[PDB]
Amino acid sequence: NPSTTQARVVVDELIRGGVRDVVLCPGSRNAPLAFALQDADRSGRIRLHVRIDERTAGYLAIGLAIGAGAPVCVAMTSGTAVANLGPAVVEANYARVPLIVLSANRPYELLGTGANQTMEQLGYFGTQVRASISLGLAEDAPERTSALNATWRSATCRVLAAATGARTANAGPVHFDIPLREVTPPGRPAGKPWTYTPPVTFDQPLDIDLSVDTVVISGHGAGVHPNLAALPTVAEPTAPRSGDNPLHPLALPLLRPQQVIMLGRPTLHRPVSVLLADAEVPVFALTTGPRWPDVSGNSQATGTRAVTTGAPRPAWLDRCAAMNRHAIAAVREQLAAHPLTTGLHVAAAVSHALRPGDQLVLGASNPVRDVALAGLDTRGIRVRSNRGVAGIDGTVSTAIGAALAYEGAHERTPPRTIALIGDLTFVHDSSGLLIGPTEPIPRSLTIVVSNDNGGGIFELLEQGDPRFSDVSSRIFGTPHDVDVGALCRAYHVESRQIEVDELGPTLDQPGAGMRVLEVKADRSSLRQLHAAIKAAL
Amino acid sequence: MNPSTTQARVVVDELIRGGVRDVVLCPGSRNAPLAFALQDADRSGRIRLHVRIDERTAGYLAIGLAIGAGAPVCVAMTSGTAVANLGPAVVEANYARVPLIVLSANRPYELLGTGANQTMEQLGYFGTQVRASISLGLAEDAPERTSALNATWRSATCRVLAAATGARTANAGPVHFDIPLREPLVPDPEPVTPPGRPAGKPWTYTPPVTFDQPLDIDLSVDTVVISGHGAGVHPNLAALPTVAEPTAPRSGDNPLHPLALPLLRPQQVIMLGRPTLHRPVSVLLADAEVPVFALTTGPRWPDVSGNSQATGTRAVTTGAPRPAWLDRCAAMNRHAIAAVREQLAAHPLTTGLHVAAAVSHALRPGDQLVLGASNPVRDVALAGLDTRGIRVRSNRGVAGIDGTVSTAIGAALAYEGAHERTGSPDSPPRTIALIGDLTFVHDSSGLLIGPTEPIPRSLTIVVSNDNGGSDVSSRIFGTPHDVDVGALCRAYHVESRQIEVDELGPTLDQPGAGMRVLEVKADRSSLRQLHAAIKAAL
Amino acid sequence: NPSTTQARVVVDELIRGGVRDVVLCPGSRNAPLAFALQDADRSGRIRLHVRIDERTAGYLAIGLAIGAGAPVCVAMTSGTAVANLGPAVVEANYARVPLIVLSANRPYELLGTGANQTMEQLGYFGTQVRASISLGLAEDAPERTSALNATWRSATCRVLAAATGARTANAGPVHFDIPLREPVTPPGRPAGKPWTYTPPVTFDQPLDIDLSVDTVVISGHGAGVHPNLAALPTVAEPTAPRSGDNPLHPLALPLLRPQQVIMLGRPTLHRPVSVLLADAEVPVFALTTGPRWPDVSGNSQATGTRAVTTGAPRPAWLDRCAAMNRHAIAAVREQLAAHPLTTGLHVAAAVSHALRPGDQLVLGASNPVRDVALAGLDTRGIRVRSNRGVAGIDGTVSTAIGAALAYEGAHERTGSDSPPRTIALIGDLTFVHDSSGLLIGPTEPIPRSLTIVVSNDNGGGIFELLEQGDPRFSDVSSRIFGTPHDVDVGALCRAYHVESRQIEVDELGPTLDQPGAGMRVLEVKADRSSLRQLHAAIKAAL
Ligand SMILES: C=C(O[C@H]1C=C[C@H]([C@@](O)(CCC(=O)O)c2sc(CCOP(=O)(O)OP(=O)(O)O)c(C)[n+]2Cc2c[nH]c(C)nc2=N)[C@@H](C(=O)O)[C@@H]1O)C(=O)O
Ligand SMILES: C=C(O[C@H]1C=C[C@H]([C@@](O)(CCC(=O)O)c2sc(CCOP(=O)(O)OP(=O)(O)O)c(C)[n+]2Cc2c[nH]c(C)nc2=N)[C@@H](C(=O)O)[C@@H]1O)C(=O)O
Ligand SMILES: [Mg+2]
Ligand SMILES: [Mg+2]
Ligand SMILES: [Mg+2]
Repeated sequence: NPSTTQARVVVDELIRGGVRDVVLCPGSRNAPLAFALQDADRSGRIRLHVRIDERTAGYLAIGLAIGAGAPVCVAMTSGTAVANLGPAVVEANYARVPLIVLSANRPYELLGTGANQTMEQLGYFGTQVRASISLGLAEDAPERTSALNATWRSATCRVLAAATGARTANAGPVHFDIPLREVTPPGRPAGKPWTYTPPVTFDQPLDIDLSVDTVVISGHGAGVHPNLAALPTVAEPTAPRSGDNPLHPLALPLLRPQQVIMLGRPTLHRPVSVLLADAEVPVFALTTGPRWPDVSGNSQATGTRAVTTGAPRPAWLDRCAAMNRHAIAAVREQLAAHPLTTGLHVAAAVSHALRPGDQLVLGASNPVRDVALAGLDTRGIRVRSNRGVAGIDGTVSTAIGAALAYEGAHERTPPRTIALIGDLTFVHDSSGLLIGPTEPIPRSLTIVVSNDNGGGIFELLEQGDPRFSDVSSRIFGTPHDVDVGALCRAYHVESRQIEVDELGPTLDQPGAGMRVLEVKADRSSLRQLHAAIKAAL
Repeated sequence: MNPSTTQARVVVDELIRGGVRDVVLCPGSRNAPLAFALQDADRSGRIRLHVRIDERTAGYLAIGLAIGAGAPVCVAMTSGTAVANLGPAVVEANYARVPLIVLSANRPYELLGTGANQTMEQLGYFGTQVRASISLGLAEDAPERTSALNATWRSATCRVLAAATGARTANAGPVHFDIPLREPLVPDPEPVTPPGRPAGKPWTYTPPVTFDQPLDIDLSVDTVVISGHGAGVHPNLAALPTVAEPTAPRSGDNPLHPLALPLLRPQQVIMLGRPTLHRPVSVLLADAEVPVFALTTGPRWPDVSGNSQATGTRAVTTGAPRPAWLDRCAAMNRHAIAAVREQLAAHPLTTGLHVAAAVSHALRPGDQLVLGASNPVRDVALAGLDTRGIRVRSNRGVAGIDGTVSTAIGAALAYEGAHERTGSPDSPPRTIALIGDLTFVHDSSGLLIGPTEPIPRSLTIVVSNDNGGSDVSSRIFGTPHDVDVGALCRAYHVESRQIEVDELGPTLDQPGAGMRVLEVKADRSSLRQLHAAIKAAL
Repeated sequence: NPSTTQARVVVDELIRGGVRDVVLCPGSRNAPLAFALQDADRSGRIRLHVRIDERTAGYLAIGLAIGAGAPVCVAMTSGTAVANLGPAVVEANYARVPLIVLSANRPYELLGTGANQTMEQLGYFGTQVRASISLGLAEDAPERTSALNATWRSATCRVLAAATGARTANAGPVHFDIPLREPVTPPGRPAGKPWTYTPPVTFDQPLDIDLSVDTVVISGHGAGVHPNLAALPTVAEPTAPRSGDNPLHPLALPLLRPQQVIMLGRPTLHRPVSVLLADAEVPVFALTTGPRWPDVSGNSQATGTRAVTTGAPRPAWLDRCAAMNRHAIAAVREQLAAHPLTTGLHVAAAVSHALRPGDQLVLGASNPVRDVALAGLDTRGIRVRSNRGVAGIDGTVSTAIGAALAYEGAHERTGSDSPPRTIALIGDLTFVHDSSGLLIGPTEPIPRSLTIVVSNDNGGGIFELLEQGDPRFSDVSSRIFGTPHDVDVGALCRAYHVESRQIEVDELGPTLDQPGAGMRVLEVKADRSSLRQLHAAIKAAL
C-alpha cells in the first residue's frame, strides 16, 4: 500500500531532518503519518506527545522547538484543530519558531458543501506560514518507486528548510499536507538528509562610529556581536549577552545617548520605545530576517553586522556605569524598604536563585519585565519567552515542552527548567498540566507562580491612575480567587504555597519532576513601589 | 497643502531616493495625487514617466523597464479592476524575481462594503504572489503629526523597496503598495514637502545583502552544467560542458548544445538558476539516478529534479574534469551544431527556426535581445546562439503570452537609459525582439505609446509570422488567424515592413529608426519534418 | 473511465440548470469536462466560445450571462488563467453575475514547491466568490454508480444555486473544481428537471413610507420594480428598470428640495445624487435585494426590500418636479445645438434617439453611461447593460459581444424575423482597452446584429469635468488625465477584419437604422477640449 510506504518515507526524512518530537491529539480521523509515527516512537527514533487540549498542544510544540532549537511537528486530526492551533501558529510566525503543521486532506471526498471533520479552514494560514506544501496522493506504480521516493524526500526537505530557515534565515510555521485516500525505500547513505543545505550567511555591514555616545538595545532574537561587547547594553532577558557592560533599563531616561544600536526586536520598557522614536537620535537596526522592527519609522539604517570605527568616550562610558549602579541601588533599596511581597520581589528571588546551565521560562506581562528590573545576569543561562505576540496563553505547556526538549538534549550527552509566570497566565493554560501516565513528563521542571490575584501590570498604566480606582479593579484587575493548590492536586501535581524567603532554599533542593511553587503577592502597592523606585532615581 | 498631496509627494520623493528611475502610470481620478506628484518629478527630470492606457500590458512594460537595467520600477493606477489587471504581470514578476512595485490608489478602507463606486478588496488581492502587501494609513488632517507621519510614510516606502529588490532576502519580486486616498485629491492653489534625509539618502538605508552558501563539488566526476533563468556567474565552472538557456549568463566558453545532452551520460549535474526550457533537460533531471547540485543566487531552488543532493550559491571545487570527458562533450556539441545547420540548409521553406537563426547571426556585442517566451527562445537555443556580450531578456517566470511587446519596449527604454547615464557619444545600443505572430497580435496594443510618451530610440521587433503556430479549445488553430500585421502596426502608428529572411540581416543594420516592426513570413507546415530531420541527423 | 462518466453527469446537470454558454481558452493542460462539453457542443445542447485572451474571455462570459440572465461557465486551463480572470470575477461579484469558474486540480501531483500550470493562485477567490466546491476524484465503483450520480448532481446543483442566488437572492461567481488524474451516462431526474429543485424564493422586508412627504426615487444598478412607487419623480440610472412613467432628469435634482428619498438598488452616478443621499436632514430609505445595502455616508435611515405606502405625492410637488424636469431637458437640448463641436454628449443624444423597443443597449463606463442619462434616454422596452459592479473600462467590448450573442440566442429559441439589435456606446479609451475582443475565429459564434458605437475624443473626456479639469492644471493634466493616443480605429478594425465606418453625428441615426454585417464598429470623432465649458453652459441655462 503506497500510503503506508509514503508515510514511512516522510517520517524517516523528518527524523533525518532533526525532528525529535511530534505532538498529536485524538480526533475524528486518524493522524497523518499515524502508524509510521507509532513505529518510529516505539523504536525510539522519535518521541510522541499526546494531548486532549488542541490549543495547549500547539504551545507544547512551541516549547519542544525552542527547548533545543529543533523543528517540531504537530498533527491535525479534527474539525477544531485549525482554530485551536491558531494562537500557537501565530506565535511561531512572529517568534520565528520551526513548527511543522501536519494535515491530511481527502481528495476523493467533496469540499465546500458542508462542515468537514478533519479540516475547518480559517484565514490565518495564508498570512502566518513560511510555506504550504501538499505531497500529492500516493499511487500504485512499483516501477516508479525510486522516483516517488526522491519526490517525497525532496518535498519533505523543502518543508524542513522552510521551517528551520535553512536558506532564508527566517524560521517559522509550515503547513504540510499528506493527502489520504482510505521494506522502506532508503534515503541517503549514513542518515544524511535527501537534499542537504550547507550553512548560510546573510551579510549586511553597517558603518558605525562608536566614538559617538552609543547605547545598545537588544530584544528577542538578537544576535551576538563581539565588536560591541564594550558598549553599555540594555538587554531584554531573552537576548543573548555580547559582553560585560550592562545598563539597567531605568537608567536610560537618566542618560542622553546620541545614537542607538538596536539588536533584534525590543518589546519592553517605555523609555526604550521613547528613545527609538527620538528623531534626533540615529538608530541602527542589526537583525536577522526579512523585516526589521521600527514602530516610529525613525531608523536610519538596517543590517546584520557593524563595521565599527573609533571607541566609546571614557566620559560617556563612566556616566553610563554611574547611572547603572544608581538604578540597581534604587531597585534593591525600595524592595527592602517594602513590607508587602509583590511580583517584583518574587522576580528578584527567582533571579538570584538561578545557576549556570539553567533554563528560565518567563511569562508575559510583569514577570518578563520584573526580571529585567531585578537585574538578572543572563550569561550562562538560557531564557525563553513567547515574545512573538506576547500572549498570556499557552505558557504552561511551553515551559513543559521546553523542559522536555532541554532535558532530552542532555540525556543525549538533568538541568533545571524554572518558569516564572503570573496567576492569570497560569489559569489560562492550567490544562497543560494534564498529562497522562503514558506521556513524556519533565524530570526537572519547577513552575513559580507569582499570584497577586489579577493583572498587576495594569496598575502601572494610565488605567492604574487613582482616578480610575472604583472602575479599574473589575475590568483591568480581574480578580479570580482561584485555589491554586487545589487545582494542581486536581491534576496530581506537587504544589507548595510559600513566602519569598523560602523561594531560594526551596528551588535549591529537587523534588518531583513537575512541581508548582506558589508565592502570594500584592498588586495594590505596585504603582507606589515603582513610583518610589524612580523617586530614588 | 492638503494631506493627499503631501502624502503623495513624500512617497514619490522617497521612491526616487530608493533608486526608482522609471514609473508607469495609468489614468484615473482616485490616483490623482500620485499622478500629479509623478508628473512633477518627471518635469524636474528626477524620473521618467510612462503613461499607458491598459493596466495589464502596462505591468509588463514595467517588467521590461526593470529587467533592462536591473532597477526597481513602479506602476501606478486607480482603484478597482485597474489593480486586478496587474495580476498577470505580478505572477510573472514573482517567478522571474522582478522588482515590480504595484502602487495602487484606493478609496479609504472604511468605504469597503458600503456600495461605494469602484471599490473592491484591494489589500491582499495578490495573495502569496507578492513579497509583501503594505498599506499606508489614510493621511490625517493634523499639522502637529506632520513630522511623525513623514517618518512613517518614508519608512514604509523603504520597506516596500527593500522587499521588492530583495535587499534583505536576496529574493527580489513584486510588492503591493496600496495607498488609501480621500478628497481633496488635487493640489491646493499655492503661492512645502516635509524633507527626507540630508544628501538625498533613503530614509532607512538598507544595503544589498550578500547571500552566501558554499558547496563542495568534485569536478573529476563527469559533469555537465545546466544553467537556466536567473543563473549566477561561476568562473570556477567555466571550463565544464554547459547547456545554457539564452537568458542565462555564460560563465565561460565550453558550450554544449541541448540536443547533444541526451546522447551523453554525465555522472553528475550542476544546475544553475531555474532551467525550464528544454525537454531533454527535463528528461535528464527527471531520472533520479544522476546526482544534481543546485546553485542559485537566492534562497529559492528549483523542484525540477527530485535528486538534488544539495543547494548552494557557489561551488568549492576539488579535482578537474577528465580530458576524455571534455573531448567527448565537445565532439558531440559540434555534431549537434552541424546537424542543425545542415538540415536547415536542406530545407527550402522558411520556418521560424530559419528566422531565429537569421536573427542570431545578425547580433553583435552590446545588443539587447528580447525573446518571446514560447517558440523564439527555443528556436534561438536550437540555432545555437552564442550569448556572450549580449543581454538576453525573456519572461521565463511563467512564460505567458501576455505583455511581450510592452516588455520589449520597456527593456529597450531602460537599456537605452543606462547608456545615457554614462556620457558616451555613441548611438544608443540596439534592442532586437523576436516574437511569434500570435504573441504579437495578442499584445499588439502594447505598441500603443501616446504622442507625449517616451519612445525607444533603437528597437526593432522581428515578427516570425507562420500565421498561428487533442483538445476542443485547439480548434481556433484549425485555420490561420489571418490578422493583418501591417494594419495592426498602422493603427498604433508604428513603422512596419514585411520582408524576406535573406533581407533580415541587412535591414537590421540599417540605422535605428526609433521603433519598428519587421514582419517575416514563415511556414509551419514543414516544421514537424524539419525537427524530425534534425533528430535523425544525430 | 470514471472521470469521463463524471464529466458527462456534471455537464448534463449544468445544462439542466440553465447553462447555454461555456467559455474556454487553450491552455497547457486539458480543460475541465473538456470532452463532455465538446460532445454537448456538437449535439447542440450547449454552445462553446473559444478565445486566446483569457481576460477578454472572462468578460465575454459576463456578457453571455447578463444578456439573458443565464448562468455561464468559464474554464481555467493555464498558469495565467486566475490572474487574467480576476477583473471579470470581481465585476461578477459586485454586479451579481452568475459566473461559474471551472477548474481541475491534480491530487496526484505535488503542490506549493514551485510553478503551477493548472492554477497559480492569487488572493481574490477568498473574497469574491459565493462558494468554492470541489467534486472529489471519480472512483471506479460500478456498485456505487447511482450513489455517485446522486452526489455529483447534488453538488452541481449547489454550484448553480450559489451562482444564480436561487436561495440567497445573491447571484455571483462560484469556484467549481473537478479534480483529475492524468491522462453511457447515468440519468438525471425525469422530464429534464434539475436533481435538486429550488422553487421560487422571496426575501420580504417591508418598510412604512408616507408618500405625502415630498419624495424622490433614485434607482441604480440592480434596482427592483415597484408598482406602488410608479407615480413618484424618479431619477433612474440607465441600467435600472423603470417602475413608472414620471422621470426626473438628473440635472433637475439639485433644483429641488426633496424631504424624502427612496433609493432603489445601487446608485453610482451623478454628484447631486451622492450629495442628496448624504444629506443628514433627508430620510433615505434603501430598497434593494441582497445581503448588503448601499450607504457611503451612513446617513440612511432604514433598509428593506419593498415599501408599504400611505398617502400620495402632493400635486404641487409633482408640478414642481415636472417644471424643473422641463428646464433640464431644454437646457441640454439648447446647449447641444448652440455648441458646434461634436462631443460624447452629442453622440449619446444621437444613439438615444435611434433606439427602438426590443433593442439591447450596452454602455461603457466613464462619460457614455452618464451622457445617456443626461440625454434623457427613455429606457422602457429597452434592455440596458453596463458593468457598474466596479465600473471598469476593461473588457467592455467582449461584454457587448457576449451580451449580443446571449440576447440573440434567446430570440432564436422563440422561433419568431431578424434578431433584435444590440447597440453598444463606449469611449475610445474603453475601446482600446479591449480591442482584442474583436478577434473571433471563424470556428466561434459571432453576433448577427451587434453595432459598437465608439465616441472617440482621443482620451478620457470625463476628467475634463472633474477638479483636475480646472484650467489651472491645463499645463500638466494632458499627459496624466487626458492620455491622448492617436489610434487609427479604422485600421484596427481592418486588422481584425471587422466592418467599420467613421461617420459624423448627423449620420449616426440613419446609419444605425440600416443593418450591416453581424458585427460592425461605428466611429464618431469627438472633442473634449470644449467639454467643461459645455457642461458649465448647460448648468447656467437650467
Ligand atoms: C506593556 C504595556 O502595554 C501592554 C500591557 C498589557 C497587555 C498585555 O498584552 C501585556 C503583554 C506583554 O507585552 O507582556 C497583557 S498583560 C495581561 C495580564 C497578565 O496578568 P498575570 O497575572 O498573568 O501577570 P501579572 O499579574 O501582570 O504579573 C493581560 C491580560 N494582557 C492582555 C492579554 C490578553 N489575552 C491574551 C491571550 N494575552 C494577553 N497578553 C497589552 C494589551 O492588552 O494591549 C498592552 O499592550 C505598556 O504600555 O507599557
Ligand atoms: C465620476 C467621478 O470620478 C470618476 C472619474 C473617472 C474614473 C473612472 O473609473 C470612471 C468610471 C465610472 O465611474 O464610470 C474611469 S473613466 C476613465 C477614462 C475613460 O475614457 P473613455 O475614452 O473610455 O471615455 P470618455 O472619454 O470619458 O467618454 C478611466 C481611465 N477611469 C479609470 C479606470 C482605469 N482603469 C480601468 C480598468 N477602469 C477604470 N474605470 C474614476 C476613478 O478613476 O476614480 C472616478 O471615480 C466623480 O468624481 O464624479
Ligand atoms: Mg497577576
Ligand atoms: Mg506562430
Ligand atoms: Mg474618450
